[PDB]
Amino acid sequence: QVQLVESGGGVVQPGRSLRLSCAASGFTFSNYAMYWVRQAPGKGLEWVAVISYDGSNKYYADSVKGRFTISRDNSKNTLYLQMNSLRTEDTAVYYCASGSDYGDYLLVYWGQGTLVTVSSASTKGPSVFPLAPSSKSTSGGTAALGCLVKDYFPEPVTVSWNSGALTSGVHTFPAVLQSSGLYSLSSVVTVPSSSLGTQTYICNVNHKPSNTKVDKKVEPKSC
Amino acid sequence: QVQLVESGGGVVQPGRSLRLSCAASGFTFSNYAMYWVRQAPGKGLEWVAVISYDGSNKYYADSVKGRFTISRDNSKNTLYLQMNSLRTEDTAVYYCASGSDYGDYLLVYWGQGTLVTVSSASTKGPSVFPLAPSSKSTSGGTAALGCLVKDYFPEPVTVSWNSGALTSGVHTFPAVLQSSGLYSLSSVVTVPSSSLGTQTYICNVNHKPSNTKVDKKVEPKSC
Amino acid sequence: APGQTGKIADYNYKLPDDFTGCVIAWNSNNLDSKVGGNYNYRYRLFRKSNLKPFERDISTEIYQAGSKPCNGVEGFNCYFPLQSYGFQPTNGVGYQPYRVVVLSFELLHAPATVCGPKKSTNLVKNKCVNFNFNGLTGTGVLTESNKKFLPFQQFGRDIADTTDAVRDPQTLEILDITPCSFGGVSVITPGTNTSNQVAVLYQGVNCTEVSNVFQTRAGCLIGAEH
Amino acid sequence: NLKPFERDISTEIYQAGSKPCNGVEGFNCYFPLQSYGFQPTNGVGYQPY
Amino acid sequence: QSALTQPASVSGSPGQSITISCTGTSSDVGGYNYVSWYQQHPGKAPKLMIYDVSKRPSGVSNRFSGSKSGNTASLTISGLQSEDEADYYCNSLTSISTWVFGGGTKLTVLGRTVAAPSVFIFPPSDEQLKSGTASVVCLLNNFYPREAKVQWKVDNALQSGNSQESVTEQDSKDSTYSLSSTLTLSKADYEKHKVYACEVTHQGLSSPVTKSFNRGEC
Amino acid sequence: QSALTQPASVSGSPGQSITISCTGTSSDVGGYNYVSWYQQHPGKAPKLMIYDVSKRPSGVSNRFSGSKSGNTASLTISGLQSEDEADYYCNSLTSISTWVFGGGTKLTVLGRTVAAPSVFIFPPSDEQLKSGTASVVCLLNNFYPREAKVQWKVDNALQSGNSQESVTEQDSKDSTYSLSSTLTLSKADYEKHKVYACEVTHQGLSSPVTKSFNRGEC
Amino acid sequence: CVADYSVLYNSASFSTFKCYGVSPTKLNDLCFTNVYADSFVIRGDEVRQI
Repeated sequence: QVQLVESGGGVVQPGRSLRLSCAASGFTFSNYAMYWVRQAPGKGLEWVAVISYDGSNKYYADSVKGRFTISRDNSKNTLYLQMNSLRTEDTAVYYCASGSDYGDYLLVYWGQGTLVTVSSASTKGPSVFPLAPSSKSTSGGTAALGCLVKDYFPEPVTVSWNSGALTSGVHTFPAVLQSSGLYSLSSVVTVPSSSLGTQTYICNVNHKPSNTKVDKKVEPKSC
Repeated sequence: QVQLVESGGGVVQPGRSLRLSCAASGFTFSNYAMYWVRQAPGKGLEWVAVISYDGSNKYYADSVKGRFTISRDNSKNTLYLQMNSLRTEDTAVYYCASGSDYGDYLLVYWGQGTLVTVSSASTKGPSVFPLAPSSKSTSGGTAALGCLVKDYFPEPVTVSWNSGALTSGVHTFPAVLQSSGLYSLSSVVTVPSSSLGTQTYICNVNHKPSNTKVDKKVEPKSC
Repeated sequence: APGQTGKIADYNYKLPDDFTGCVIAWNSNNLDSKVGGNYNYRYRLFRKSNLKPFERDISTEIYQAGSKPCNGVEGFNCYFPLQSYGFQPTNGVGYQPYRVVVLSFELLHAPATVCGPKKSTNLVKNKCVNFNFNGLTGTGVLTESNKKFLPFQQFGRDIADTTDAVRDPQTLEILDITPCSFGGVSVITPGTNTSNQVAVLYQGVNCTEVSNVFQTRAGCLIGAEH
Repeated sequence: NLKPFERDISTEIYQAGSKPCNGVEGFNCYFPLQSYGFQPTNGVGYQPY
Repeated sequence: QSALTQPASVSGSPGQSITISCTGTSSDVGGYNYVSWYQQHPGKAPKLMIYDVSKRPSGVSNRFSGSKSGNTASLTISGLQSEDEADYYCNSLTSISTWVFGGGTKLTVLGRTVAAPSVFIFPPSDEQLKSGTASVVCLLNNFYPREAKVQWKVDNALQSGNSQESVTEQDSKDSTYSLSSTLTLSKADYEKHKVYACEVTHQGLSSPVTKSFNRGEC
Repeated sequence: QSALTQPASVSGSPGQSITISCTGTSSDVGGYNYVSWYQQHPGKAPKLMIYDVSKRPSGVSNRFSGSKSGNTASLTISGLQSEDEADYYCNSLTSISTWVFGGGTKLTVLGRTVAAPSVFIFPPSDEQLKSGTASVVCLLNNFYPREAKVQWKVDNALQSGNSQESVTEQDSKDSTYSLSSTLTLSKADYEKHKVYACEVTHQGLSSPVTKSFNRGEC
Repeated sequence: CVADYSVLYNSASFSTFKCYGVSPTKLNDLCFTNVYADSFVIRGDEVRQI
């Protein structure tokens, strides 16, 4: 089996440097060009760089030239991306890839991906706010209610309802990154409108990177 | 030795016409294609036009096609560019050039270049302002001081210090064209911080197009 | 090329069907293509009939291409006979100008005047040698001639129309050329059942040219006791 | 020019100049072998066969 | 990076045949025939589907084929199956100086019926107004297919830059999706206007669905 | 006149070998063995160095050489010298019979050691504030190499468009460069804010250097 | 050994297949005292020099 295996990704400061490494097995690494490609989560692929079989020649995308450097060790079967002058916009999954006998100019084999999170934000615990049920969050005898989990870094949080006693109609969304550089997400539940005020609803929130836990009651608002 | 020597460049109004001339010697002018090429201030080369050896065929860049006319006198060995309906973006150094037996389609020999300045601005004298020395212009026992020369047209101005008695540590910057259509520059000097107040510093400024001369004293400010 | 046809071969420049010579050409695009087309070069587009080998034709008079007359400078069925090549640098190869030199040769008739960069040897006489005088190669014995060549004459020939004398280019003396000698060799024997003895006859050969030796009139006989 | 089915492996420095030459160098003297620059994006006719 | 022009998404039922197109520069998909196609399922590394134009690598199904005409290349997927639900990217060299990918086309395989969103809106929490900001959340629940949309309106004027969205993964039990859209503002930007709204557009709706309030209610 | 692509600049130490890459189309670079390279030193006309992809004129140094593959063409300069410190323009004919130049590449030869700028900031003069205008000048003095950046901050907010920059020619005694940056405002816009700053980035600095003042102290 | 030249000649792979003292269709009838395959890589223009 041909494999590529990747490391060096993590949370990192803007303007700093970081080294990605990728290691190869099942093929003669020194016979083929080696590549880096990146993907900001939810976007399409961007080619980053390439290095010739012998390591004598290198090419780059205009988004990274002079900031990033590619290099290889044909004795270790190792490929590097040395990233310098990193930017928040460099935040992506990075994949190494290789040519093969199908053509040196193809991206035939691909590593598992490694995630680089370029961020100025410090580690922070969430604020939790009630998405209060109202006439405007109710339709067809069903009310939506929830909790907004806001202003935390890095990922992930986890969420449950009534200490895990409420599960029907619960949804918890993937997080969004705000213009502040802090994550947020919504957790919500749909319930009979006749259960408002007569049933207590609580969200339970956890954030392991900051060792933070919060329980928040949700109650109706008169809209 | 081949020579191409050029004339007819100068300051001119938008919508006007101007004629450039390029006299040729040291080669059989009438045997080769002849070219015009231009270069806006601080930018790359743009091809403008070419004329065949006999003048029977002419070609133009789309930026000047339907406006300009190239022509030649194979008895006098003179090339012309007639420019009509001049636009501010025609402001450039214009070079004639020519083919040789290396290839008729090469620009083998080049003229000295002639500047054309398509500008709506009136002939105007500068305002001169002291760049007063302060804590914010002092470091390591050296102080910087200067003059700003502002809002004049056309170029050039000239600047000297203490009637030309000061020259060490002086720099005068190439002028910048402001969004008003008027030029500005800075002139500066570095001196021992101990010479402030005890030595008089003056910038001496001249603008021949408006017949304007200014001498401006520079004194410390308490920042 | 010899034996070819087409509007250049037919109307502009014809090589004879047994051309002796070399044709040499090179792309001249830098020298001869001009930015708007180089109209300095033109070719004959029409002729009354194909030209002969090494004929040249400067004619500019109007060609007629139909049954009706054209007693004038222009018409529908009559044309100016020369057309220009549009040699622009944007032309593809094959449509670019090629300079051509045809070196055409004449071999020996008179003595040669053009020869390659070789150097002469000294001259030896009364020996069988190869020779090359002015490109006239051969093999033979060279002897000082008594043949009365007239001052313009270079070579001398036998009844057979073969060379039998020459003039040296360096010293204008005449040399008789004699072929280096040849003959049948025949082996004479009493036959193997009697003996392995043999005698040998060099037929028509003088014994100086070749243990008993004997000049018969049949040739030099060797190995027989007279 | 080599004879039919001659193979020549020699890397000895070729002389075009009149001067003798040594090591890897000399005026009008050259290493006798050149590499084919086989990139992809070379045209057909410059590609390897 | 001169990204190759592709459609954003395409769709078909199982056993149908469909094509994804890819238009490049005259230097990129014009010129060379190296034009590859890649597939990825969500959250994992790509797989090469077509290498040079029309060539499959080993183990790829003959349901995949490709072609080129002028500046444009195409991937044809015959006999659709739910395993085809992926992002598809064309790629080519501009030159040995630069490779370039396409924008990526998602393929939807039409294995379930259209479902309309249940639509809800949340006015600002008073606890967030006590911290000087106002987030208004609009929830769309258990709809299909994925491409629903939300417009945010304040005094009925359409908002931009002030809002963000999250969408579920595909529902593991009914294959629908949900979406949380969110307008977000300062308390001063809550006080500047009177009425606040979200309006929802989707294939399951005969016309857009609006949910709205006045700050004097909230 | 759709220009040939070129790198904006290149650099190397004396005695190195370096390369400049042009790029075009099948109508031009890919269409003809006609690519020409012009050197241009500052303030004077261009001169031809390479023509027909690789030929040299008489009197041009054999340090200069050229190449083409596909739509891409290249100049190489082997054994760098201070005479190489110039702009290089690629050029081609086209099948339209128009001539096209490239964007131009500056070759910065690394002919001396790196040196940091002396950074100074000047407020507007009182005589300029009495005219109704305000120009703030940031001076970077005697640094090397030529390439530096200045960012303008006002009440710590990053400014854009309202500033201009100029650089000296190279110094004949120490080979350094100097840069003047100027920020310009109305007197009213200058009086809206309080703190003025220029923040400088250069190769000789371990982190950016900020020079600043308060209008109320000046 | 058995040289089945039809396996070569009927292949779509070969841009060039030129024979100089025999016709390629008949190679499956002939017998040879010896065969040397000589093999190398060259630039595509230069195949016409072989």
